[PDB]
Amino acid sequence: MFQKFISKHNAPINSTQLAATKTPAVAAPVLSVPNLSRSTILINATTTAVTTHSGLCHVVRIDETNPTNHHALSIAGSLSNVPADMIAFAIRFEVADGVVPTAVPALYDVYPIETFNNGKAISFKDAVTIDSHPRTVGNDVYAGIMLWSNAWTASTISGVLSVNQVNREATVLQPLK
Amino acid sequence: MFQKFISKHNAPINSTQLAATKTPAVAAPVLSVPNLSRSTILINATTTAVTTHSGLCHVVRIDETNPTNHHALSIAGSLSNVPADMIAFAIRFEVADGVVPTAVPALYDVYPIETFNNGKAISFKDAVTIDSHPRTVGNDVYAGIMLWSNAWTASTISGVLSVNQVNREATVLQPLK
Amino acid sequence: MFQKFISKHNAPINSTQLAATKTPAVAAPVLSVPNLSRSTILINATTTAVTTHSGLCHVVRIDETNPTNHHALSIAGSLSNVPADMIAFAIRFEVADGVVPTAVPALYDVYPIETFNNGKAISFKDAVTIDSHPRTVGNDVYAGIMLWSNAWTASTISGVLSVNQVNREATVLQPLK
Amino acid sequence: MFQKFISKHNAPINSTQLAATKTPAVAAPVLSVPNLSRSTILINATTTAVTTHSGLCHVVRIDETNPTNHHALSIAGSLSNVPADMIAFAIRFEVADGVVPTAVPALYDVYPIETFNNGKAISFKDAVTIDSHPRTVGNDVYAGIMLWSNAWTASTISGVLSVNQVNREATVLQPLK
Amino acid sequence: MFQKFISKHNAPINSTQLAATKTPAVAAPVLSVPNLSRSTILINATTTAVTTHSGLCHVVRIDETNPTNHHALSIAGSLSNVPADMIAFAIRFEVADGVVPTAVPALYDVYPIETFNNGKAISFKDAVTIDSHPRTVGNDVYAGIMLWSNAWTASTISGVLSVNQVNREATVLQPLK
Amino acid sequence: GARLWYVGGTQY
Amino acid sequence: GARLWYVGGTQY
Amino acid sequence: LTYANPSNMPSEDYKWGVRVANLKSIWTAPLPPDTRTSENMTTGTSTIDIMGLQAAYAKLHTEQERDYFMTRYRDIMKEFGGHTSYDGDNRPLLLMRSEFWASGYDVDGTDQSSLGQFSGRVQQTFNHKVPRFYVPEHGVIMTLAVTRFPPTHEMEMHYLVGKENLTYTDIACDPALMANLPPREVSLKEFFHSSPDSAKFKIAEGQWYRTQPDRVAFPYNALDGFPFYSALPSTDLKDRVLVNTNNYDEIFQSMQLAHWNMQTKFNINVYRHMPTTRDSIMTS
Amino acid sequence: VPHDLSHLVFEAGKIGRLKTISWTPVVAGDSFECDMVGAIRLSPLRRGLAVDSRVDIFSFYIPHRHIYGQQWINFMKDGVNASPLPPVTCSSGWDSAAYLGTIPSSTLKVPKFLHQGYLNIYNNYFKPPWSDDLTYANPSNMPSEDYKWGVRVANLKSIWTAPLPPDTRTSENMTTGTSTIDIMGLQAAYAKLHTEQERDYFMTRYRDIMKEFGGHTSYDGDNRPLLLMRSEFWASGYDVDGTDQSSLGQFSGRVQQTFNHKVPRFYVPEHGVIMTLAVTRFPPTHEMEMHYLVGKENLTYTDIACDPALMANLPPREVSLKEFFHSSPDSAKFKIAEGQWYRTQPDRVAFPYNALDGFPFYSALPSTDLKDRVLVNTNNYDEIFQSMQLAHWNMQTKFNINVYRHMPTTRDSIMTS
Repeated sequence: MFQKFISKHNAPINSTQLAATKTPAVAAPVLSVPNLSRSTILINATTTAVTTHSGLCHVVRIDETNPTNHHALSIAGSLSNVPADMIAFAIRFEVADGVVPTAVPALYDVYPIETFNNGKAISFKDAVTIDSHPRTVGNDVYAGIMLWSNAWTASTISGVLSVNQVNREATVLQPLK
Repeated sequence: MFQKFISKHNAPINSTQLAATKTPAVAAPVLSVPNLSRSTILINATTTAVTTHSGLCHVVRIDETNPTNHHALSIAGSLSNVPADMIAFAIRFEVADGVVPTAVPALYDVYPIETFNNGKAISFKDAVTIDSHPRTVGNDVYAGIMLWSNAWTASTISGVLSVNQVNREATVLQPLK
Repeated sequence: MFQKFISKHNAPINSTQLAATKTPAVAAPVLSVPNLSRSTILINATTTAVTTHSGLCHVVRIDETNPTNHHALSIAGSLSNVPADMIAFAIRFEVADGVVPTAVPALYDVYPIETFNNGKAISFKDAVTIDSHPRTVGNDVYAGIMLWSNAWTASTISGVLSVNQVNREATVLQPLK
Repeated sequence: MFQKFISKHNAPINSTQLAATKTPAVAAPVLSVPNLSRSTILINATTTAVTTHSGLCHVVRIDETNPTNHHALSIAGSLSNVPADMIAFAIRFEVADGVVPTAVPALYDVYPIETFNNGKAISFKDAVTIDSHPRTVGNDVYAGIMLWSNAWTASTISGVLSVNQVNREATVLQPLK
Repeated sequence: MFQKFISKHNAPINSTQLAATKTPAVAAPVLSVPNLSRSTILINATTTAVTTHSGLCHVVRIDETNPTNHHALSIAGSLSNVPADMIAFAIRFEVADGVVPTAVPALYDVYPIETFNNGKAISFKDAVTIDSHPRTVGNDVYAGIMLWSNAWTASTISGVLSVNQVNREATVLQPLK
Repeated sequence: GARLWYVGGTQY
Repeated sequence: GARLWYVGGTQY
Repeated sequence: LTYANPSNMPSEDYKWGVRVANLKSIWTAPLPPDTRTSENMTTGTSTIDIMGLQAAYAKLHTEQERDYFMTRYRDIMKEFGGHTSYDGDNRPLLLMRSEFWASGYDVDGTDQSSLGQFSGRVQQTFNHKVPRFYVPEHGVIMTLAVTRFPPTHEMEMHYLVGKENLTYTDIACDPALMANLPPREVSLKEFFHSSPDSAKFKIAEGQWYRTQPDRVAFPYNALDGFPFYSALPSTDLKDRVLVNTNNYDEIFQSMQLAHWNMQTKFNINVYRHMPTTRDSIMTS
Repeated sequence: VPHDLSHLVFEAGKIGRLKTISWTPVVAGDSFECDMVGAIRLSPLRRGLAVDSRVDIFSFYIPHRHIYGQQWINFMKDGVNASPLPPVTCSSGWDSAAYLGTIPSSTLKVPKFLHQGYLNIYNNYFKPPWSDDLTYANPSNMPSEDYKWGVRVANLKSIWTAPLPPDTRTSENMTTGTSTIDIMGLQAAYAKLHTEQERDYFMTRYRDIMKEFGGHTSYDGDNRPLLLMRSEFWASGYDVDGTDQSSLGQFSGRVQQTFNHKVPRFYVPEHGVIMTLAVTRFPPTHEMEMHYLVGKENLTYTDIACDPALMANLPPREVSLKEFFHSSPDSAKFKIAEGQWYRTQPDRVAFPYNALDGFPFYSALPSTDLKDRVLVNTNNYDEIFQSMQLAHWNMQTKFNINVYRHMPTTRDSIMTS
């Protein structure tokens, strides 16, 4: 059969190993220091147990420079020892300009996708079309993946996470061309 | 690989935070006050336990003005602490005209989709083609998502829900154009 | 992103509420009185427990008049309190002509699809291409969905079911046309 | 919405009822006597318990006559009381020519697909591109579905299975043509 | 319906039977001796229990000779007695040139996909676009599938695994051409 | 040929 | 050339 | 249409405009419904007035004419050999009229699934020229459009084939007969395959011999994409003449641009005795 | 005066079945002329065009007298108070008169002259000549598909598709004395067989046994519908190139054929109907037909030499579907003319084809039975098209008719006056 040459998530070619505990409250912290348009972390995440429906993130910082307001933001994770309540909706928020988040403000937008969780593992691969310009003048705009559930127990949940901002395409070799 | 630029659910760019308990009976209440063509709520829903196969909703109010009778209504949720019985079929009903529902009448239509539920979480992303004009003169027409199961226990089920009415397309930036 | 305007199951615009117990044996009964080319039932089905690998149905009666022998029959369900053994294969059978089934004869064809069941809920959305003419002169041909499992216990399984016979297309409004 | 007129598995129009116990060892037996290019069995399979990672099959006998070496072999099952370990990879083997298998030799090829198993039920629908000519002169070539797991207990696993060999297409009626 | 003639994973036509225990630590060993562009192993894998979030692999050795830097690497597995924590992310690493890995260095890239795990079985079929040239002069580049979870117990996990490097297409017979 | 339709005048 | 088919008349 | 204000006209009449009449068919242009099928002359018990009878005929004549052709003053006038100014009967004056058939081309689908499928694209360049015109008094010049399809129904049957027993009068086309009996009252049932025996209309005797309906094979009546009349007529006279637009909804794909859209450049030129742009803003 | 009886026609039907596309009732003494112009399309086929189909359009005149006989005569005489002409009955289906190119009235009944008219046109010009007449009483008596899409017309003349008349004598005995034959009786024997043979092969029709007498018979002598006009043509089109990832190198043949038919002005002697019918067919190309000489094993002098003296002097040869088709039963026979295999050549289709849908060829094996295996086997074309709810072929034509009468007028009829 012919080869499918179209994907929903074209992760950057490189991955940055994470390793760092976190405390996933509502004011959902930030897993790894935000990159610029794409990253992919595999942070054996360590997660202090939290029974209050809050959570910890991993997003990138969108590039604010293209006459096209609406861009495509594709994510994709696979995690273990994930409470079998894991929902990965996506998100977007605008912090003041030049400022580096350490977690999402009270002010962010959500966009559902197709997350599937079994018992202890969850994955996804979807696409959400967000608006690329700073909604307000003096700030910047950030977006990524967010893990949200009821009970966040004492466990290290390892797995990986990737987020990209279709700014450009990555076109590979097609044998019949 | 090339980027997939087609999706089943293109949520509005903005999300409205919900927080409000409900009593999900047959006469399935209404989660959030109906918007107009698209919304996306993430209402840590609180749900009084109910063992009687009834349920609570979240729909929008369809725009009744286009010479095209049949429109596309795309939904998409991800919920936690969801009884592992959750079925999200879609729906449509016509209340009198100008009237604001507080729950679905005994009179509504259903359209199945592709809902997947694990244990405590459920998601979906599908498309249903409903008829856009008021079936009867003096009323309006509403449509959205409905959570239906046997046992609805004492639990706050957080997650998100989005519903849109393909009235118009939202076309983003394609890097090769 | 562009809106996907193609679906596997385009349910009729209207749904008929069911409510009626049944005894799902091999000679699998019939849920709701067969319509003509499409229906969609949400029959809080009540199901006498049965440990013998038999089952209860829901099909429509195919329209026997088109010079095209092979037609497309698309189904789609979502059920609760469904024994976590639920397989929904499809089916077809020809009863004598003019006769109304009350259950499938010993003589029927099966066509697998993509059914997914978790614990207490199951859904599907697939397409099967069956032959539209009466295989024998004096009879008619019927087809739909069938729920089959080992243990069928004392429980009311609510959910919905839709079956259509692509005789015609239902084309909606496309905003860029 | 427009109707999807493309499928991964286009089962023959007819199904042959099976009913016959088996002993699913490594030298995986054969469920139903091999047909020629497509069949679809629903053999309440009875399966002697076996804790040794072996298994029982269901394949067809490929038609060895087309100047095109590589053909498409599409399968599709839905089974119950299936040990929640069920993996359905596909297969191919060449027995001597004119000979009828009663199970797969020690010599066969595998091709993974997309099998999903819950608890007691499993389904699939995928496509594998195998080589159609006898790899060796004096023999023939057979291919189908194989159920493989750890623990195969005393249980009758009913469900259905279909396998086809895209030798030809089955084109149905398209209402806009 | 028309036959889908496009797939995400076009496994080599042949499979190599594996049988060999392993000790799946972080420095994730190598299942089967690396082939060249595609293989497909079904190594009743035996896996010493390991509670430390490390793991064992199966990749091929990419062909380093094409003026096209970026190639498509498609994988696909189905495994049993798989701890219900199994995440199969993909990977890539460059060892010195001419050297044969026995496990992945501390230096490798990850690319998420769509892995689904139930209880004791997991499968996948996705595509990742990796960079085909040795990132550094004197070395070569390897890539494949990796099984990663918390608890790796005393169990033989059988199933199969396939990895290919879209260097070329495999085009089969299309009946309408 | 000759007229046919008669409505009681002209109908466009 | 010359006739061939003979049915017993004309067949369209 | 004695509508007072647009807030009085039906929603769709003022959205897209009032319904125009279908193109003349046999069933789509019935005789005036108030058309007399008989006329009594009160006679004496055992005698008739040979001269009164004569007169009876003269009056019916004048009546029949008004019914069939002169339903309009300006019309009963013209048959007197006179003329009436559009000012005598306050009728809008028709300055110009253009008519044409719109066409286009088909688009060939070329993907795996829609290869052998087509979509008709109707692009029609048109032009209309309103010759110079002298405006007597102050007023408005209205330019309107009307798009229609020939009244092709998928179930119309030939009268002679739909009316069971054929009498000498129906089949022979005897000149003497056709030329001398009252209009014939027929039902939507002698023309349409399921239609009620009850929905009537008056036809001219032998009308079935002056015409021919279009014919559409049954294989069609189950197909959307054909600008034909699927549904059955409308029991009611009026409604079943003024076209039933809605029976065309199924012929198009998607549409938020109604059934038809137009892009035209209205090149107008008016010659006046106007002030001027600078002499008006120049208090001077 | 000219009566414009023009109208549009939206048609569709099967492959080898005769179907009425238009009919115009005519009155005694009017002149009829028609100009039928449209396009003929085949359902979308599964691959590119390979072989053009041939189309035949026919217009015939069948006077009513021909249909109602003396009943009609009396009707005309009786005049105004003549008993109404009883229509015919039909089958429960909106597509139950299809063959008559008309919708069955609300009571599922239709004109007998539409029915018999049709019956008469088939039994006289399409039905094989050794074959039995379609003596159907009412359309409710004809097979479902015969009256849906129309009765099956005959395949285009091949060797196996035009066998000698099945009742054709392969021998003739003359009862002789025990030790003597009558030299003069023998002579006579030959004269009789001659007259028999002629009737069998060419004059199965009165009008035919007449013509060979040097006479003529009015279409009124044998009540045969009069063939006014005949158009024949080959329909074609173009291929459509697929261009997506999966169907790039794939094509779909689109058959669009503009055609026209002209029925010259015609003087209608009496009241009747003018039937216009269409018939679409493909050359009888079977995927398994073998050359007689190559399918019949031992070749004798008589089979291979083509000796004039021989071929020109022995009885018709009885052969089986087996000396012509690769699997066919030894038992299904038909009579051929000696040396027929030398006057002809079958079409040849490589085996690589017989496994391919999209080719307007005969896949299946013939039909053991004579009749059936001559009158075309339509169904063996179902596999050649993609999807179809417009049968095998559809047509869109504008029937421009013009009739010149002596009609009242529109105002003088509605004018009691």
